[PDB]
Amino acid sequence: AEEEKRKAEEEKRKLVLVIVCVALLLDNMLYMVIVPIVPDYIAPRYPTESEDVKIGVLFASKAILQLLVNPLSGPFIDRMSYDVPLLIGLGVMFASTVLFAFAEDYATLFAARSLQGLGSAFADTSGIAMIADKYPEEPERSRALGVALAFISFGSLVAPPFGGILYEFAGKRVPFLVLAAVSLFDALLLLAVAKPPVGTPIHRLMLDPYIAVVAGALTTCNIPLAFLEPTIATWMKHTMAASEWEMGMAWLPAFVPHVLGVYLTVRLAARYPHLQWLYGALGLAVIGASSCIVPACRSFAPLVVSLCGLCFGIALVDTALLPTLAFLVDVRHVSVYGSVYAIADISYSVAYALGPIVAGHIVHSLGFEQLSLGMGLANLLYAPVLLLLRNVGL
Ligand SMILES: CCS(=O)(=O)c1cccnc1-c1nc2cc(C(F)(F)F)cnc2n1C
Repeated sequence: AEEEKRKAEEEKRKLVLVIVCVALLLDNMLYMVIVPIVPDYIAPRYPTESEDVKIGVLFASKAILQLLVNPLSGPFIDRMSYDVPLLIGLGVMFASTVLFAFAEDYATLFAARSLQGLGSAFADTSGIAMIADKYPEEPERSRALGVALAFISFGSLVAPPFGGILYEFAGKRVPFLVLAAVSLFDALLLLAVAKPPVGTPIHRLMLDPYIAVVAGALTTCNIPLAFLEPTIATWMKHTMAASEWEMGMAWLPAFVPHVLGVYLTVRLAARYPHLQWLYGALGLAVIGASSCIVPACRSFAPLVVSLCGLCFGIALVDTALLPTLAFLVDVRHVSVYGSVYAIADISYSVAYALGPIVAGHIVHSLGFEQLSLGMGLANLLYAPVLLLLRNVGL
């Protein structure tokens, strides 16, 4: 009897995990392959440039619009379900992707990136929130958030070089239309599978110092990849004259230590459940080590190992603090997971919204090693700030 319904429920819950993680994979593929495509119109590819604030405000339009939406879309995920705002996010992401494949101007690209911001808020917060919801127990919550962040890192690291070599071979019409078709197939498959209490407000999560220090951790761990992603792809030619094939391929061996860091902290959170603050702090420590060591890496292979240490550190901090964030709102607040991952994406959003607007300007004014040592100083001075979470078992 009951074994059949239980294995069917675990089957459908694993299917929802796979469909949500593939949704996050394809969505981050969108956000990180439109970046080498945008400067080619407005007048072996590598994503970013460092010039033209008018284009940089387009690159940060996604992050500033999710920064403006998900404080209002946090309680939207709390009031309604998770599957309906995930469908709203994937629907506006389909509309965004066919708006990329539809036109080529500045205003339409700005509108498509803004719709990617709206879909980032809705779809990304709903996806991470229902991965936290459908895995209430802690060693499966950490492992499912690990698979989530592993496919997020897949779509954000190994997807931009192949998206670039599809833009150089096929173009922009056919790849974005078929990727929007695969995204609508994923959304309709989650409609076929999923079939879609009072909640705490978003103000009261900021008054919780534990949620506030995890939000500061996510801001300060995202801020090195925030300021270094529009910047390294012009520091290459200034430093060591990196080839264009070895240009956007620099984040491509940074996925393997990301998934090794994810696996390492899933192991060290299933073995040590109430010691995730130490792996968040150690993640921030190796973040500050990598950001301190990047301008010392004047050859290509040490730059690759420094950026893979950077993705290793963001993997440790994200996979050791996003289960801590849901566990923390579970044991200290009501057990609704939308607002607290809206706070997580607020941290993500303020990082990637201050990145492409003023990052290139403060590199052109101060320098590159000054910015890198500033962020490494921030992370070496913020890794002993995660010590406040030592009483999460108490
Ligand atoms: C090194 C981390 S990464 O995955 O490889 C990555 C690489 C390049 C650009 N961005 C990301 C990236 N980091 C995220 C963290 C979160 C969350 F806060 F939820 F943990 C959500 N989305 C993320 N994305 C898309």
